[PDB]
Amino acid sequence: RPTFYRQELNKTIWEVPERYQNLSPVGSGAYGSVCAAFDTKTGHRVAVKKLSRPFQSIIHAKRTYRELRLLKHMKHENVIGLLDVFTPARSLEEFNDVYLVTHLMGADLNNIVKCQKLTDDHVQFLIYQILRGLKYIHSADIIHRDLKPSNLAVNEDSELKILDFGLATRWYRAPEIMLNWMHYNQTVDIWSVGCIMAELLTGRTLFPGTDHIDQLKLILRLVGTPGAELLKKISSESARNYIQSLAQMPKMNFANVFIGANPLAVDLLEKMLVLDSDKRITAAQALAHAYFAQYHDPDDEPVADPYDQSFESRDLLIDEWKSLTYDEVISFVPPPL
Repeated sequence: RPTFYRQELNKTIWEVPERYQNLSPVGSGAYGSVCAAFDTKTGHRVAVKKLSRPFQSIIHAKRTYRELRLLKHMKHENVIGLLDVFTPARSLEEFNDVYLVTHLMGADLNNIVKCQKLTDDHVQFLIYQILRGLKYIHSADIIHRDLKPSNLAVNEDSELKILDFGLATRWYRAPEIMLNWMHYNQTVDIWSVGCIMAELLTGRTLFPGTDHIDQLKLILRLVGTPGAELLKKISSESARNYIQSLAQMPKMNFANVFIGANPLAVDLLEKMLVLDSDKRITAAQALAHAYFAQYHDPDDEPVADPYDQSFESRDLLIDEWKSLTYDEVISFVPPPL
């Protein structure tokens, strides 16, 4: 249906619907190159990403499909959504290029945290929105695994969206995935949320480790060494023995570490930053914590539709991966705006 027009930007052809005007490069990452544009239909500024060599191998073809499937599925106020996806190809035989369109995201959360204490009311609202987003994501059996301030967009009204899905810094990474304990669940992302919240409250990174070793030491300084209960849940003897080497450390009183902070905030942090992922608070549980009393509404914290991930275990040829992606592109329907 739409008319396409072609132009040179950077060192390649961009061929996009005429609704998108005034394209100008903003950057280019490992996966794709990104242009800002003006959408004349909706009247918004947008980001147009052209994927790089999406079907170069089976690894990359499966990656393209995986990401497109997830981006299409995610429909929630606190999670990046897909405005449009298109190809200039008029058939599968001519299919090569894939373009993703999203809202032009403003500053990330680091920009807001200029090494200063945010007000408690500000922290409440930001952390509420992250957890609300995570509840949705986790309900689709997805784990982020690399949640950090730079993966969080915030606009002028303090409205927050989670930018990536985890398809530089280890400061926010849960220890059970650092140390390869093979004892983890979705609460790996909750650890990250705890690190982010603490930083927002103090203005300082909670565990600024210089390397893997120093990271662990800093963590155990605050939360204490693992108890026998957790030791026997860790599978590998290497990880088990490595923990048994380090000397015993008491769990610290968080109220002394976060002096002056809302006592409800301290209590939530204590539930977030525990080593045993079987005892770590989940997103749904954290939303019901008294800290978020003013924001919490169970009927306005939705879960995702069931998410079919059976493709992960299939072994297909490269043309099949490309064919499946093509299907997802041409059958795309914009969200009801």
